[PDB]
Amino acid sequence: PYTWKFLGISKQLSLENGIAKLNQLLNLEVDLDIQTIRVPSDPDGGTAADEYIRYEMRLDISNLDEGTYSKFIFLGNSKMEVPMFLCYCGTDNRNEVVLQWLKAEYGVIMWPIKFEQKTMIKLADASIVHVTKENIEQITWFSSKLYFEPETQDKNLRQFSIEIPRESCEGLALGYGNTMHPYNDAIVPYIYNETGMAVERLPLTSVILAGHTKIMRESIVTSTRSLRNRVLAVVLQSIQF
Amino acid sequence: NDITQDFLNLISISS
Amino acid sequence: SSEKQWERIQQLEKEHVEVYRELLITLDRLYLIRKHNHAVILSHTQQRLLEIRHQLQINLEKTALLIRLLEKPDNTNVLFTKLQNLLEESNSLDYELLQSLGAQSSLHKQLIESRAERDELMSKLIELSSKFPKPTTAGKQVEVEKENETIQELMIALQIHSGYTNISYTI
Amino acid sequence: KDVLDVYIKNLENQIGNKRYFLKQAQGAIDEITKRSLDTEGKPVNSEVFTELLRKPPIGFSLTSNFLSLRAQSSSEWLSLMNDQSVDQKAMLLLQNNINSDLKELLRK
Amino acid sequence: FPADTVQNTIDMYLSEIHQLGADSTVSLWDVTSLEQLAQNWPQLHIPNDVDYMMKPRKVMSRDSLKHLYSSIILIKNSRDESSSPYEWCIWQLKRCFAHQIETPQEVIPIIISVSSMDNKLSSRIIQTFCNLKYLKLDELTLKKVCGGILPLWKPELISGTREFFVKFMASIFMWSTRDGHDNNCTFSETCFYVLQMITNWVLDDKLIALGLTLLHDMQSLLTLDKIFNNATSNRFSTMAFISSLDILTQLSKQTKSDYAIQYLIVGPDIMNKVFSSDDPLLLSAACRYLVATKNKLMQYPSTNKFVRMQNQYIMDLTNYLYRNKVLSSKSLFGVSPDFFKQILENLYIPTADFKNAKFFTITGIPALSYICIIILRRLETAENTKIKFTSGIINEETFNNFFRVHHDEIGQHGWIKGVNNIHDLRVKILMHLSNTANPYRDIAAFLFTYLKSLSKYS
Repeated sequence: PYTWKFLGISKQLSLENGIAKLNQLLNLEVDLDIQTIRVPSDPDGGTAADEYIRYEMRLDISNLDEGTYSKFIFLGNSKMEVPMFLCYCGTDNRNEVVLQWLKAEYGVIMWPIKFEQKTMIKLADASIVHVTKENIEQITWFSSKLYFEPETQDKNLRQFSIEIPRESCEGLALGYGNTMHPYNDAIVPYIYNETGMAVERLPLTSVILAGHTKIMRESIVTSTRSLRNRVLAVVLQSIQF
Repeated sequence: NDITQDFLNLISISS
Repeated sequence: SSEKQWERIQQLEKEHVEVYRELLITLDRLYLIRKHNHAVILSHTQQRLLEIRHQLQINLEKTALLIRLLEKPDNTNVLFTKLQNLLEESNSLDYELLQSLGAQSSLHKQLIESRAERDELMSKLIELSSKFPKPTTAGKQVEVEKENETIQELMIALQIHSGYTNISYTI
Repeated sequence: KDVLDVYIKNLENQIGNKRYFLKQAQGAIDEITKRSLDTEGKPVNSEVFTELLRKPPIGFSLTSNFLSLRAQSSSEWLSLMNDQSVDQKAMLLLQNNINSDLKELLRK
Repeated sequence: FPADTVQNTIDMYLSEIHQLGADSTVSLWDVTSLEQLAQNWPQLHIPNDVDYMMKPRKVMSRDSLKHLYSSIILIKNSRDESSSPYEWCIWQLKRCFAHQIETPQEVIPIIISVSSMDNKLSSRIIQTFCNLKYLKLDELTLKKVCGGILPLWKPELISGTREFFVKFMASIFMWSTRDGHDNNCTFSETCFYVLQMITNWVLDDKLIALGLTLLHDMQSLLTLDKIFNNATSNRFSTMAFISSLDILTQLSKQTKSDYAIQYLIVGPDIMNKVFSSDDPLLLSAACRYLVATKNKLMQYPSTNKFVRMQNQYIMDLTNYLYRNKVLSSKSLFGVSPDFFKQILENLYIPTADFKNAKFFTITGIPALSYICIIILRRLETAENTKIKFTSGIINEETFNNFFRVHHDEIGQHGWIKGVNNIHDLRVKILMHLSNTANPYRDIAAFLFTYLKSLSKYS
């Protein structure tokens, strides 16, 4: 149920410097958390430039629904050419008010974000993975469902799907061997071998992990109230050029 | 000045 | 029909001339390296004179077969009849290119004089703005404005709903 | 079809002739450059270059492609050219409007 | 509510109905007129919301004021690196090359228009984006962009500018040849644009030797065979060069400003090249350049090499086109005549009785030969000749063959009366070329000045 929308930020604003004028503008005081995280800790992902700084800001007069619960997330890094992006959820229009304040205050210019098919697959890979307290990676399997919607003459082929239960996903990943990004590593090559179909090239519309999340063209829908850090890191790395 | 012609001649040598 | 083979030749002639040119490029310096076993370092100007000679060879050869076909314009070869149109277009197209090539210079001169005018204007504006006085508590005034809004809008409503005979700008 | 059939056959035979000529030519290049066992190069003598400057359907191919390539490339130039003129002129009249507007601001 | 604009005026009113679902200081957004801007000048302040200003009826339409917001900001704030229009134009332009923008063709028109002005901004775009790397990312935007800005650009620094351009220009040339695709003509279009810019660099009293050297440095590239082959002759090279050659004709006519004799004559390596080609417009440009070169010729002593080479052009050009005594020449365009007889071996000609004289005349020079067919057709039509040139291509034997059968009545009337020998037909072919009607008139007009008989006929 928890949807999301992402915007890009053209300057590494220090949000804490300006919280008060937002508060009086919004007629309420918002929280502001600070986290310096090291999300891509795997060796091939890197051990430097991992120092993303995360901000949790919330407009919770209450938390009875997403609109009241609507919480913003800023995550940035100084080495990043465009330094920071933004996330928010819910239909509440106070989000628009705070965005207006940002753009008018810091002289910053902002735009919405899109995803590519490969971006979607990478994000889905990032959604399943979890880390234990011992700093050890682990994977939780969900019944994946690829869902495409091509354009063809006379609507010959309107839509088609490839559903992959948990057992088949786990079996393909194990057959490929010990790996960390099974959807890109094993599943898609298997689909191509069995059907000659290039999932990357085909017009993907959604990647649904049943009971966990729905990844879509313009938004992320999540079972949990929040997004785990690798999701946000993947988003930021996708913002760039 | 002549280095431009030398570079141009290098392109000519590459043609 | 015959158009299939005609187009087969329209591509095979590109192939033929490409290959004839590289054949000349091999022949000339094969003869040169025949004179000296390692004459591979022919100079840029020497290469260019060789290129000029080969361009003149294009001149002579295409002249040769243009003479072959047009010296007796007998139209027996169907290919010659197509070469007639192929020659007509080449010289019919030229005037438009010449005229546009000429005219764009005048258009760009208009652009340049506009830019020079504009630069003069910006210099003057910068000077005057530098010479100007600098730009410059309204709690009572804004409250007065709120009173204005309330009065004017409230009557703009009530007069309409009172059927007033002369609705006007209440200010 | 026969006149085009015979002509395509003659030009394909001549193309094959030229393929063999190029192949044996480059073979000669390779062998005589092997005789050039050194990486260096002999200064190509002017007198040798002078005597190379004293000794030397084909033309229809040459006429046909020099002329056809003269055909569309010209129309492409003027078309791309004229496309530039129409929109840069549109910039110029918008340019002059802003200058004309700003000219009275200057007087203001 | 003008009549011609009612459709537009009704459309915008329609669009306003369709698109709905289909303190002491003053804000710049709040003002409604130029007069109001004038009056509240010391009260106005610019909101720091850059994106709104840069992109988009009796009541005021602030789009009309938004046309001036950019200029106003550049005047209120002394236009400098901190000026907000500089960042937004750069930012979206970076997004355009990244393909992250939703519609680059919607943004770029604002960019090229704005960046055509504010030279220092124009330089910044050039420094950041005029490079091979951004050519890799998107050629179309770069060629569309740089072509828009660079004709109006002025280099504040002379030093290193040509070297930066020559290095860049060589790369794009290699980019086209690396592709090997003639449709990758971006080199040619860029050549036309920079030479349009070079007009300003030579309109400037200073940095004019900069323009000349860059002009000649480029002109070497265009004349390389692989970009302009007389067999595989892509036009784009030809129009690009004659444009660059054209600039020298204006430069010669504006010789009130003096110049160094080097880089005034285009030089032999260029002229024997264009002579070896046969595009008649290119030939028209060549003589049209030499008449401009002629206007500068008498200002130098005859016994200067630069005068001596250009005396060789006109002599060979006159001999190749009209005098017809080429075999007796020491060389034709640097090539000895002993070829020409040998080249005509394994070169089958219908009337081999005249193998040689065909090539030494415009009536047999290949592109000009077909032109001469068109010239004679109009001459026959204007003359209303009942007799007609039987052959297509014109030459001495085609000329004489059909008169000998008509000779006993050619003396009275039936064919062109201004001709009695082949030289006269070549002359009368030029007499039509001696007027404003032809685009190729200059080849005849230029060479009248040297051949005394042709001058008299003109």
